[PDB]
Amino acid sequence: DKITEEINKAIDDAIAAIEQSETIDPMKVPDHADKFERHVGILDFKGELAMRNIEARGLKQMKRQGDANVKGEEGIVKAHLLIGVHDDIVSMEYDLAYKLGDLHPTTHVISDIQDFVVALSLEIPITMTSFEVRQFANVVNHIGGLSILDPIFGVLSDVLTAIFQDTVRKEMTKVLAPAFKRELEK
Amino acid sequence: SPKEEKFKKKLEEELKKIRERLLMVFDEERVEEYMKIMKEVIEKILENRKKVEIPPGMEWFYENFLRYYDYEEEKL
Ligand code: NA
Repeated sequence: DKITEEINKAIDDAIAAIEQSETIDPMKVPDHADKFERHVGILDFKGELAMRNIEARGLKQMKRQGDANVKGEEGIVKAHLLIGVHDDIVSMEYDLAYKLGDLHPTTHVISDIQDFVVALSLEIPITMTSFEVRQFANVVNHIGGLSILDPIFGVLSDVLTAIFQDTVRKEMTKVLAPAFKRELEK
Repeated sequence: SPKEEKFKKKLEEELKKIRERLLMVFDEERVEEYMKIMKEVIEKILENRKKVEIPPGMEWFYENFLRYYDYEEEKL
């Protein structure tokens, strides 16, 4: 109960220190390119895309979700925590160039992430033992100039959602994990 | 029905732009078959609103069209 409150306070301090620092909001994401294939009905889409100038905003709203889940075994306190941005949204903006057949346009994209959540684990004999950005519950993609009824939108939005669940989540983990490690293990 | 008419007019214009863009990726006949299947699904959805069979690979379109129609109807 007291250990739970101390861990809550330490987590809140880590969050505040990371947010008071730059690089977290807006957060740069390295450029990413990919080939892709999808099948939409009878249409067989094969093409390539590139995402540049990728920026994530909204992580200044990171907030501990509920008490630290604390359990003590063999004189070591273990705690798992969730930190998220559930009331607000984390938005990714980027320039998208894609090639499909004779189409090679560049457009601007806004991708909204719902329920951005980080799972974290601590051990107190504080050492951080686990840190991950959980899979996104939903990614809403707005691709400039494309109708939501366009099959090209369907393909591009599906490929982009997969890229967010893979590359983007890995890059955000790369940035966030050492920041939290530094703040908590001090 | 002027409201239904404005919806169908805007929808046909969106479909025309989609058809033009698809003709830059696929052959003419494939695009025509795809547009025909799409219009069939649109018809079924609109008639049901006035369980819908959905061809494989078009489930995304069914969800997106529900979102599009609800958006335009709340706008109208
Ligand atoms: Na970038």
